[PDB]
Amino acid sequence: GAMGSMERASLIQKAKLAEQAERYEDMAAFMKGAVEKGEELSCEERNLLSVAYKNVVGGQRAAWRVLSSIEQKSNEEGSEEKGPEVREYREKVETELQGVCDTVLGLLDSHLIKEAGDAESRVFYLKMKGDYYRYLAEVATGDDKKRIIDSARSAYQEAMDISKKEMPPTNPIRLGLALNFSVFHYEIANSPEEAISLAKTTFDEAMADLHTLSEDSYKDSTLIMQLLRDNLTLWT
Amino acid sequence: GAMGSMERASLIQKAKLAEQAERYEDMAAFMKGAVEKGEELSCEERNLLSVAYKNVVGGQRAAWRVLSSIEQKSNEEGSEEKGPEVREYREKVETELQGVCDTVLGLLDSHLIKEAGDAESRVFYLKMKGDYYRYLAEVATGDDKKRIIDSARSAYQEAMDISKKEMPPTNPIRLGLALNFSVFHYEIANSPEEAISLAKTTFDEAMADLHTLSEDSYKDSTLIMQLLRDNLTLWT
Amino acid sequence: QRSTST
Amino acid sequence: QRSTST
Ligand SMILES: [Cl-]
Ligand SMILES: [Cl-]
Ligand SMILES: [Mg+2]
Ligand SMILES: [Mg+2]
Ligand SMILES: [Mg+2]
Ligand SMILES: [Mg+2]
Ligand SMILES: [Mg+2]
Ligand SMILES: [Mg+2]
Repeated sequence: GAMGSMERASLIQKAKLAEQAERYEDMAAFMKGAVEKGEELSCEERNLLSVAYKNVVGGQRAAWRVLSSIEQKSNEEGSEEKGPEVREYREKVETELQGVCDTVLGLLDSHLIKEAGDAESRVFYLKMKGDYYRYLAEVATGDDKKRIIDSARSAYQEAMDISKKEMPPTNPIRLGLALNFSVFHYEIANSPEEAISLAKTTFDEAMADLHTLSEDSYKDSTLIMQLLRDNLTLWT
Repeated sequence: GAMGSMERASLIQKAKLAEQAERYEDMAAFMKGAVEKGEELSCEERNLLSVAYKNVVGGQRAAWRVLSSIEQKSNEEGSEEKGPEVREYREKVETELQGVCDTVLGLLDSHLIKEAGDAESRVFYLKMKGDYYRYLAEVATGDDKKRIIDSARSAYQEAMDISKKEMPPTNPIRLGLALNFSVFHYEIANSPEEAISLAKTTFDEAMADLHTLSEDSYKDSTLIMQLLRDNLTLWT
Repeated sequence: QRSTST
Repeated sequence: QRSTST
């Protein structure tokens, strides 16, 4: 693509500069270029990829939610007709958001997931796949909504199965996967009991394994455990 | 442009939605489209234009400063050679920033300023012209730097001359112009004494005119007066 | 407060 | 602290 003439190492260096500059669309474009070199990604590089796109899509999701809220209010009894503009602009943001999700899913399918054999990489990419289908599901309203939801579920479930076999209960990737799959259950799948049960079980199994950890791993794990607790407190 | 087929009123409505969504590049693009309809802008519309581009360029300036700082550090004794990437990426951000400034300056020249006859509009646009030349001057290092600096000075000075004749000392546009011209003196023109004198005089003349104002105008004016005070405290 | 993800 | 503009 536009990044085809740039060295892999240079793309990764520039992604790191972009992150420092809070230039996340640039960071995402550099990391896309790095993925498209065809080599597998290191742990650090996977995390750059994730951070870049999470920031890009997160801003799009937040904008979408503002615009959706205005649109919903426009459709209430006694609201003055204002024309097509709110819908059109929400649609514009939505289409851009869908395009970013499709980009990420495309990188995962061509060819990050098929090349990922270690649990660290495979679980990470399948979690990503679940997350970006989840973002698609947040804005879906048509005939494919159930299939989009099922695609997120399937990716998360594959990731969960691997992580339970291959990772300790404190592993931060495992914990973050469980966190996000619980959010899927609560926010997308209309399954708050499943969400609560997964978060509880995850938290408790992690707690029981903290004794095995170094101080620095303890910190890493407990930070994500607190996010599980935050959701449990919100949900109960 | 891409906005040519959209109604003026729709562009302005969408600019307001974009602002609510914190989608400032979209806001800027909608307002550019609105300007290119060829009609003069109302007070509210001028302010939408300003807010949009200020936010866009402000983020670019902040990124540029991060990257410039890293580049300067790379050029210190005992710093390891890391290749061309820092310079290249700083250059990329710089070129984008220059392009936004050139866009704004182009709208002012074609044809906002020549059509602006009321002091409110004319001063506002000339202040904008000074500001965007000032942003160009922040990144200038070549043979044209002195001409860029002089272009900012000239625009600000024209704006000051009009505002002193045609506006009360408390007018918020007049005050913001003086604030920014003082920043120009301090940060760009190597004239800290001029900066301090302008901010002092501006503040004091505004203070003496507050008695003429309604409560709401008082609020408006005093908010900008406090910014003058903030700079004076920083600079002295 | 929204649900927290990571 | 940077200089403040508006
Ligand atoms: Cl639109
Ligand atoms: Cl670059
Ligand atoms: Mg190579
Ligand atoms: Mg009515
Ligand atoms: Mg749609
Ligand atoms: Mg028309
Ligand atoms: Mg050395
Ligand atoms: Mg340059």
